[PDB]
Amino acid sequence: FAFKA
Amino acid sequence: GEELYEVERIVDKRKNKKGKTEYLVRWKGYDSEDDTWEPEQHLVNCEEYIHDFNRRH
Ligand code: NA
Repeated sequence: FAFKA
Repeated sequence: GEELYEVERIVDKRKNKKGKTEYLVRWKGYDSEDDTWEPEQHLVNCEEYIHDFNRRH
């Protein structure tokens, strides 16, 4: 998973 | 709270100005036109996919 920014 | 999205692949790696590693993320259920550079510290349990990228490059 990743934080998308 | 902050939003998490599923990663399909790590397709590239770079160093930013500051010296922090960024990764180019392929998002699961999206295609290449939507790949984004993410700080290393945005990746959750991606160690196996970073391994796969490093093996391919
Ligand atoms: Na784009």
